[PDB]
Amino acid sequence: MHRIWMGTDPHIIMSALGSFLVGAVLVMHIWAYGQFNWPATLKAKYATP
Amino acid sequence: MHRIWMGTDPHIIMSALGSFLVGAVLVMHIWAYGQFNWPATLKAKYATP
Amino acid sequence: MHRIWMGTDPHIIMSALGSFLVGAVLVMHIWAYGQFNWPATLKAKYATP
Amino acid sequence: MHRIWMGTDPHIIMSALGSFLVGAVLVMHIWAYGQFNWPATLKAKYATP
Amino acid sequence: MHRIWMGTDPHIIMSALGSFLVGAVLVMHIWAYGQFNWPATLKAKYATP
Amino acid sequence: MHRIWLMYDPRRVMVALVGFLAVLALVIHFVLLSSQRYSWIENGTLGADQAPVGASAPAA
Amino acid sequence: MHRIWLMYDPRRVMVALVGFLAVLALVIHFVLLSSQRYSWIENGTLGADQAPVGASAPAAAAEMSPLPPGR
Amino acid sequence: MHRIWLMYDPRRVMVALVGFLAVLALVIHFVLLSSQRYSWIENGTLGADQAPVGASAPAA
Amino acid sequence: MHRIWLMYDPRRVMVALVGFLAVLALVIHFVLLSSQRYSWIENGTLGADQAPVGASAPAA
Amino acid sequence: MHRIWLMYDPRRVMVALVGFLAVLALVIHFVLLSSQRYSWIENGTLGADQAPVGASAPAAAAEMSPLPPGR
Amino acid sequence: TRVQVRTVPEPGIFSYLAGKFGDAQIGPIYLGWAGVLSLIFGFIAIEIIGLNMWASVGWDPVEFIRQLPWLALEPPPPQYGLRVPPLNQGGWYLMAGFFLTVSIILWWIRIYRRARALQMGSHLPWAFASAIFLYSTFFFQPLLVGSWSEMVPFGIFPHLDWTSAFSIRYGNLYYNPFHALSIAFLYGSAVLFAMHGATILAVARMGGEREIEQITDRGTAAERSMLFWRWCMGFNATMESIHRWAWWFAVLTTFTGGIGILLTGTVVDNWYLWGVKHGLVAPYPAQNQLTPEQQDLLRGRYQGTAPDSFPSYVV
Amino acid sequence: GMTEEEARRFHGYMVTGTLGYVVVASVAHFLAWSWRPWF
Amino acid sequence: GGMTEEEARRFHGYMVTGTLGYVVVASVAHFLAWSWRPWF
Amino acid sequence: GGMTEEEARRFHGYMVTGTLGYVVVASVAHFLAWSWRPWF
Amino acid sequence: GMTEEEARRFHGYMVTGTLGYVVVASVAHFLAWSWRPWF
Amino acid sequence: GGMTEEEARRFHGYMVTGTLGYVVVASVAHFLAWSWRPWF
Amino acid sequence: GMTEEEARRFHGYMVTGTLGYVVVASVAHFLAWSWRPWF
Amino acid sequence: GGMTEEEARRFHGYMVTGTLGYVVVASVAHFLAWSWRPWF
Amino acid sequence: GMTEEEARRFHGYMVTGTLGYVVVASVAHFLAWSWRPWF
Amino acid sequence: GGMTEEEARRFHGYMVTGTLGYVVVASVAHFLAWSWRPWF
Amino acid sequence: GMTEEEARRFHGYMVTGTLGYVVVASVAHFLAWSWRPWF
Ligand code: BCL
Ligand code: BCL
Ligand SMILES: CC[C@H]1c2cc3[nH]c4c(c3C)C(=O)[C@H](C(=O)OC)c4c3nc(cc4[nH]c(cc(n2)[C@@H]1C)c(C(C)=O)c4C)[C@@H](C)[C@@H]3CCC(=O)OC/C=C(\C)CCC[C@H](C)CCC[C@H](C)CCCC(C)C
Ligand SMILES: COC(C)(C)C/C=C/C(C)=C/C=C/C(C=O)=C/C=C/C(C)=C/C=C/C=C(C)/C=C/C=C(\C)CC/C=C(C)/C=C/C=C(\C)C(=O)O
Ligand SMILES: COC(C)(C)C/C=C/C(C)=C/C=C/C(C=O)=C/C=C/C(C)=C/C=C/C=C(C)/C=C/C=C(\C)CC/C=C(C)/C=C/C=C(\C)C(=O)O
Ligand SMILES: COC(C)(C)C/C=C/C(C)=C/C=C/C(C=O)=C/C=C/C(C)=C/C=C/C=C(C)/C=C/C=C(\C)CC/C=C(C)/C=C/C=C(\C)C(=O)O
Ligand SMILES: COC(C)(C)C/C=C/C(C)=C/C=C/C(C=O)=C/C=C/C(C)=C/C=C/C=C(C)/C=C/C=C(\C)CC/C=C(C)/C=C/C=C(\C)C(=O)O
Ligand SMILES: COC(C)(C)C/C=C/C(C)=C/C=C/C(C=O)=C/C=C/C(C)=C/C=C/C=C(C)/C=C/C=C(\C)CC/C=C(C)/C=C/C=C(\C)C(=O)O
Ligand SMILES: COC(C)(C)C/C=C/C(C)=C/C=C/C(C=O)=C/C=C/C(C)=C/C=C/C=C(C)/C=C/C=C(\C)CC/C=C(C)/C=C/C=C(\C)C(=O)O
Ligand SMILES: COC(C)(C)C/C=C/C(C)=C/C=C/C(C)=C/C=C/C(C)=C/C=C\C=C(C)\C=C\C=C(C)\C=C\C=C(C)\C=C\CC(C)(C)OC
Ligand SMILES: CCCCCCCCCCCCO[C@@H]1O[C@H](CO)[C@@H](O[C@H]2O[C@H](CO)[C@@H](O)[C@H](O)[C@H]2O)[C@H](O)[C@H]1O
Ligand SMILES: CCCCCCCCCCCCO[C@@H]1O[C@H](CO)[C@@H](O[C@H]2O[C@H](CO)[C@@H](O)[C@H](O)[C@H]2O)[C@H](O)[C@H]1O
Ligand SMILES: CCCCCCCCCCCCO[C@@H]1O[C@H](CO)[C@@H](O[C@H]2O[C@H](CO)[C@@H](O)[C@H](O)[C@H]2O)[C@H](O)[C@H]1O
Ligand SMILES: [Fe+3]
Repeated sequence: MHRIWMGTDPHIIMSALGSFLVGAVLVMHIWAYGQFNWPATLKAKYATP
Repeated sequence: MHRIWMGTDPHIIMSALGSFLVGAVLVMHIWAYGQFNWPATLKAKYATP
Repeated sequence: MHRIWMGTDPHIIMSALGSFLVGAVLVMHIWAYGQFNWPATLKAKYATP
Repeated sequence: MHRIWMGTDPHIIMSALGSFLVGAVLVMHIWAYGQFNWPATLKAKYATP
Repeated sequence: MHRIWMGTDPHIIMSALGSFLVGAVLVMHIWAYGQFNWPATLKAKYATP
Repeated sequence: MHRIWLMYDPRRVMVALVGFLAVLALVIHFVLLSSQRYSWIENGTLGADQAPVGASAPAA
Repeated sequence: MHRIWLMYDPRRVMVALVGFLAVLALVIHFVLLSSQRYSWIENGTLGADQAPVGASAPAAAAEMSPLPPGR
Repeated sequence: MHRIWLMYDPRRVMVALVGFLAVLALVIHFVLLSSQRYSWIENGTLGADQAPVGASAPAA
Repeated sequence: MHRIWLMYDPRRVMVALVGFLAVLALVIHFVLLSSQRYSWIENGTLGADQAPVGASAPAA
Repeated sequence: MHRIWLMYDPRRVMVALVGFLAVLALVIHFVLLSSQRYSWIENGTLGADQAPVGASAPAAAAEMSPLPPGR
Repeated sequence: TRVQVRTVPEPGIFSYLAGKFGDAQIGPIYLGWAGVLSLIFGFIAIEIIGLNMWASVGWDPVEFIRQLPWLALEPPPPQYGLRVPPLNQGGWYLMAGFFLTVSIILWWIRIYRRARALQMGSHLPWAFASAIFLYSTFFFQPLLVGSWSEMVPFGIFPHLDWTSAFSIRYGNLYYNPFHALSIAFLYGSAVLFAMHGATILAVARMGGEREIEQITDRGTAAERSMLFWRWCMGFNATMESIHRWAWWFAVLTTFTGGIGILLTGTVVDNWYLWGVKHGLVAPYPAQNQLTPEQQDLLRGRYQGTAPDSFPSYVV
Repeated sequence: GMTEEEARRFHGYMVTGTLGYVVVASVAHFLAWSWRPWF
Repeated sequence: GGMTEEEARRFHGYMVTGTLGYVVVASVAHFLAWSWRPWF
Repeated sequence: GGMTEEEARRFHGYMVTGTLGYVVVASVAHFLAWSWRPWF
Repeated sequence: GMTEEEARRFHGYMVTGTLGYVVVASVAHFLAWSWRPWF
Repeated sequence: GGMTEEEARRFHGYMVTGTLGYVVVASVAHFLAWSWRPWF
Repeated sequence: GMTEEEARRFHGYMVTGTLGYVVVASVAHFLAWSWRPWF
Repeated sequence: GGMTEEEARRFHGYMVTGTLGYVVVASVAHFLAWSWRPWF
Repeated sequence: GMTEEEARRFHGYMVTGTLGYVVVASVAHFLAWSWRPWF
Repeated sequence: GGMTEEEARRFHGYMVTGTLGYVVVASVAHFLAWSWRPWF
Repeated sequence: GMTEEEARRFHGYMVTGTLGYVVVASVAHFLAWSWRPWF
């Protein structure tokens, strides 16, 4: 299945995969911070009355 | 049946199939989140009163 | 009957057939979702009171 | 009778016939759904109050 | 593993990595200062009444 | 698909593409900036539950 | 049908086609944006039942004498 | 009747045909969109009995 | 990635870039200076808690 | 960095640079001179706590009036 | 027609020469230092106008195109006189007017330097100076009456609103004799270029369009041009001097115009009454007659300030 | 200039495309009529 | 010059496939638009 | 060019088979749908 | 005048730059959505 | 150009057969529809 | 483009990938059904 | 141009190793996340 | 035009100057955000 | 035309070292921050 | 045009003049800040 990489360039693969991973990770964190009420509980722990 | 791929380029086929799957999966999840009331129940569980 | 395919390009045939099937299936599902009251009964099941 | 096809192209004939049938069938269904009370009775069968 | 660097210019790699880290670190500190309420507690400690 | 660059000079294509994208992005930002709901320079801090919404149906 | 590309330059038809599709797409979006029902940037968050609808025939005499708004 | 394509060049006519149909189709859509009866973007969801109708003769 | 400069004359690309960024910077500063919240020459000394916001005051 | 002067004729660059700095300085001085807080010719002698703050309202003055008295 | 020549090496000894006519560089469209500065200053003027117009529709890019000919960058309020106004109330206007004025003067210098470099007479920069003179009276007349509010708003229909209101305020500009003269030269410029263009095209078959040759070495095309007008109307110009008639009629349009503007509001405040004084106004039978009580009843007030309150009338 | 062999082949496509267009437009009109008739 | 017929077949095959792929994503765009706010 | 008779012969076999497979799956779909919410 | 070798090479960057642009636009849209949804 | 007589003989045979199949299916459809909701 | 021997290799992995994807999705649906059944 | 098979075989080995290592780290992260705030 | 190494030298300056300018703008936004946040 | 394999082998070792150093300093930072204001 | 060592010489004055101008501008701003701060 390694034959998929023939004719490609490894820097282009790393640029493509690296871009996707950065995008996917950030979307997942922005989404997760909305659902899990964190860091909102962290902020409330140290807030001033 | 494999003869269908003759004269095609693997990188075209995987780029097309990849674009389809990403689109289909995101459409299905965003539809599903509306119907199943999730993560809306997840958010409610950890929300501040 | 196979003679009907002579002089065609099979990639065009599969493209035209596949594009019809997508369009037909989407129209049928919009229509069916309207008539059968589904997923509307699914959403109502898991909805918050 | 078959002499009528001489000088035609079979793809042209099949595309013309296929077009007419798709037109006729759609018109007939749109009309039929107006006169017969269907899918209206189907929709009312599963509609929620 | 090393040969991913072949054909690249080390000064561009250090420029891209360096500028990424500056942006990431500035974003992280702006965010962290908001959640942890610091330097807000530092300012309040020495503020004139 | 790379043979397409034999049919079109990328010197020409990229200048047209960059010009199109820049103009389109500017149009979209200014359409948003002039709306009620997305006039973010004046109202960006509001929070989604109290940003404006256009009027619901007159039949209400 | 492929012989159409002997009849016309396949390089130039593509530029004509993309130019047409871009203009049509923009025209339809701006027609919708100026409408009331589909002014989606202001009212996109409304549900379909509460989105605006254009005026309707009174379905009646169009004649019944008015009554004042309650003070 | 295909002898008509020995008189007139397909290259010239098919451009003129597409141009004429595109202009005619666009004119009709905008004529309808400007009407009360068929302003379908605002009123397309009204039933046929609910749609506007122009004034009848009073005859009195 | 550097072969972009074989395809375009960098002597022109830099002028275009500098001109684009200069105009873009001017537009953004003008838009902000025309706002109420970021009218910084008149109101820049206000703290963020009392800077303007594009909302109507509650209960008038 | 010095090779910038091999790509661009410094004789051309300096005229554009001087022109850019000239318009920029003049814009900023006219902007400030038209402001309330920094109209230094009229109000430059005011102390910092006496100078206007927050005067951002778009119509601070009457739009419509006769000309000032001629003599 | 439809036998065009095409020249691959450089004409001037399609394509164009890179070279010199002495001090003058040939090839690129000439800017020099004055041209570059003119474009910088003028660009900033155009940007200030457009950004103010676009801000006035709340940055809406659809309304910016839809309403474009009604948009204005508007002069200061009247009660400021010549003082610096608030930035949103004409401060941007005066700034755009300043950079536009500098840009125009730098363009004049650019044209003047180029004429001298090409070893040409100075006729074109002095013609352009006549246009700049009229332009400058839209600064000097507001200055002489003492208020920048009287300046011309930047905007397509707005500057035409000003043009009408200026004639209204000063009691009908048709009776300004320098406006009347300026129109005579404007029409005369159309008369002359119609006559001259038609004349040269009528002898172009005989090489009449080679006007410099016809000036230095009079051909039959020049002779026929002179005889046509002599036989038609009893007098004629020459192939050179028709260009002097042309030059003066164009130049006098804006020169007499500028004098007419400078006189308005400074020397004469109502041109129709000046016309009555000097016998210009044709009499018509009276359309109405006021009684002495109506002469007091129907005098109005001069227009004042707008109401700065929203009165309640609680009664 | 064109041959009759090509003119034959062209006219077949041309007439077939005209028919396909007329078919679609007929379905479009009947849909429009069913939705909101104009007589 | 012009287009050779084997190139024209290759070009046509792409052109038709591209056209139909565009129509397919436009179909999903209308599917989403209709389920958000139908126009009839 | 386009398909020869021999290409078309074996193409037709797969095309027929794929169509029959598609119909088989749809037949099960309707059987389940009828069991779930019958429409006549 | 592109060779097929240069065209292949250029296309790899064009695909990569397009993917990078789409990724950034996707993050930008999800930030915008979570701050102020438009549906 | 175009279809010869011996091609037309062969093509006609399938064309007739397809039409008969279509009419058979449509006949069952109408018999079911009549059984379900008579229209006269 | 792919030759007939290339097409045969590609088909084998494509079938394997498709089947494996459907397998994982079948487990995903069984889990989803056990959690919130939708009919 | 670009990658030969031998380069591809070599590249693939690290690419697999990276992908597995990333999945391993993510698996720990999810186990920690679940034990902190379960989502089903 | 340029030689390939001459383009490679220019690209080094062009990339580094771009990323330098983006770094300065990043701090400008850090200061603006600390003074008056827009969200 | 950039780094040759032996330049890359050298460059990789330093990049690994610098990355480890950065992560180690950050590990001390997070340990100190956790002691000061723990966030779970 | 200009030779490289001749460009090096000119660049040194451009750097020096720019630095001297930025210095005067920095004193001008700090005078203006001490007179009437804008933040
Ligand atoms: C000179 C060749 C390389 C370079 C080589 C190095 C080396 C070597 C080191 C860094 C380090 C850093 N570099 Mg670097 N770096 C370059 C270009 C950049 C650019 C840019 C806009 O192009 C940026 C934003 C950065 C940013 C950064 C930080 C991520 C990091 C911390 C120190 C720092 O910022 O000091 C301020 C620096 C800048 C704003 C960049 C410009 C300054 C000079 C011209 C280049 C870097 C000088 C370096 C920091 C001094 C190291 C001293 C050691 C004792 C040897 N570098 C150039 C292209 N960089 C250090 C690190 O990894 O710390 C964790 C480190 O050891
Ligand atoms: C109700 C309206 C009033 C009226 C009000 C005015 C006013 C007010 C004025 C005129 C003026 C003129 N009118 Mg009058 N006019 C009326 C009726 C008429 C009738 C007619 C048939 O009824 C005619 C033919 C005219 C004719 C004329 C011209 C003879 C004269 C302008 C000369 C010229 O070339 O200007 C055009 C030339 C210029 C404006 C010069 C411009 C040169 C500069 C240097 C160009 C700079 C370009 C710049 C760089 C481009 C970028 C700009 C940015 C986009 C902003 N008027 C009635 C009575 N008329 C003018 C005049 O001279 O009055 C005495 C004048 O000011
Ligand atoms: C004799 C009277 C008539 C007259 C004459 C006249 N006008 C003249 C002349 C003459 C003889 C000129 O020689 C002069 C000219 O140049 O003609 C081509 C001109 C001229 N008459 C003009 C206009 C004009 N004349 C008018 C009228 C009249 N002109 C009278 C009827 C009118 C009217 C009726 O209203 C107008 C609008 C101009 C076309 C021209 C003077 C041009 C000028 O001054 O330009 C100044 C510069 C700008 C406006 C800025 C432009 C900015 C760019 C669009 C920005 C692009 C970006 C830029 C590249 C950025 C900078 C980067 C740098 C590094 C370059
Ligand atoms: C508001 O109310 C108002 C509006 C005012 C009221 C008034 C209305 C009026 C007045 C209406 C008038 C209508 C009208 C009048 O004419 C209408 C006439 C319409 C017509 C004619 C339509 C024709 C359409 C034909 C089409 C689409 C053909 C398509 C062809 C195709 C697809 C073939 C492609 C392939 C080719 C070519 C390959 C060639 C082979 C080659 C080369 C080879 O093999 O070598
Ligand atoms: C609700 O109201 C309204 C809407 C009104 C209600 C009414 C609706 C109506 C009227 C619906 C009618 C629908 C319809 C009518 O026909 C629907 C028709 C559907 C059909 C036909 C489906 C067919 C699907 C076929 C498929 C999936 C085939 C796949 C083939 C494959 C996988 C093999 C590919 C490999 C090959 C070929 C080998 C190449 C070898 C080569 C090259 C070699 O060897 O060289
Ligand atoms: C009112 O409606 C409203 C509100 C307006 C709604 C809107 C509606 C509409 C209609 C929107 C339309 C959107 C649209 C389309 O239609 C949008 C289409 C967008 C597109 C296509 C984006 C594509 C971006 C691609 C980029 C950025 C690529 C960058 C590539 C780079 C950097 C690499 C360059 C090459 C290198 C480095 C190699 C050199 C080597 C060489 C030379 C060598 O090796 O030789
Ligand atoms: C409601 O109000 C209103 C609307 C007014 C009410 C009134 C309605 C009216 C008036 C309706 C009239 C309808 C009508 C009238 O005619 C309807 C007529 C319908 C007809 C004709 C249907 C025919 C269908 C035929 C088909 C499907 C054939 C398929 C062929 C196949 C599968 C064979 C494929 C193989 C081939 C070809 C061989 C290649 C070999 C080759 C090449 C070789 O060997 O070389
Ligand atoms: C919230 O609601 C919604 C969003 C809807 C929820 C749903 C979300 C969904 C659907 C998520 C799906 C995610 C997903 C789907 O696939 C996620 C897929 C993730 C993937 C693929 C991860 C892959 C990671 C791979 C890594 C880290 C590789 C590392 C490689 C390294 C370190 C270097 C390799 C060596 C090199 C380069 C040198 C080689 C030798 C060479 C060159 C030589 O020697 O020559
Ligand atoms: C708050 O909410 C949200 C934001 C959502 C939260 C989430 C945030 C997230 C997801 C963060 C993710 C962060 C991350 C993920 O990877 C972060 C990754 C960080 C990384 C990689 C840091 C790496 C640093 C490496 C350094 C400093 C290396 C320095 C090397 C030096 C000094 C050596 C230079 C000398 C050399 C090379 C020798 C030349 C020899 C030569 C030339 C020769 O020999 O020839
Ligand atoms: C982002 O870029 C955008 C999109 C904004 C660029 C687009 C811009 C657009 C669309 C611009 C459109 C411009 C238009 C349509 C302009 C129309 C202009 C017209 C018709 C103008 C007509 C007449 C104007 C006149 C006569 C103005 C005269 C002004 C004068 C003489 C002012 C002089 C001021 C002086 C000399 C000095 C002022 C400063 C002092 C000395 C008083 O100190 C305060
Ligand atoms: C890309 C490099 C350049 C980055 C430039 C700056 C980008 C700006 C966005 C970065 C993230 C902002 O991060 C967010 O900042 C706000 C600022 O009010 C903090 O907000 C919190 O702290 C601030 C402290 O002044 C209080 O005024 C505020 O009431 C409180 O909610 C959030 O807790 C933090 O999550
Ligand atoms: C962002 C997109 C998301 C939605 C999904 C879009 C799906 C797009 C489908 C693309 C399918 C490509 O599938 C097929 O590719 C091959 C090459 O690989 C093209 O093949 C083409 O070139 C080959 C030579 O290489 C010729 O022999 C052939 O006649 C010609 O058609 C086909 O024309 C196309 O049908
Ligand atoms: C205010 C601080 C933040 C902004 C910093 C702005 C300046 C950039 C900081 C890094 C400076 C060093 O940056 C580095 O300079 C060297 C030359 O010295 C450039 O080097 C470039 O030219 C040299 C020859 O001169 C070539 O051999 C090399 O291949 C090429 O890349 C690098 O491409 C660049 O990365
Ligand atoms: Fe002449």
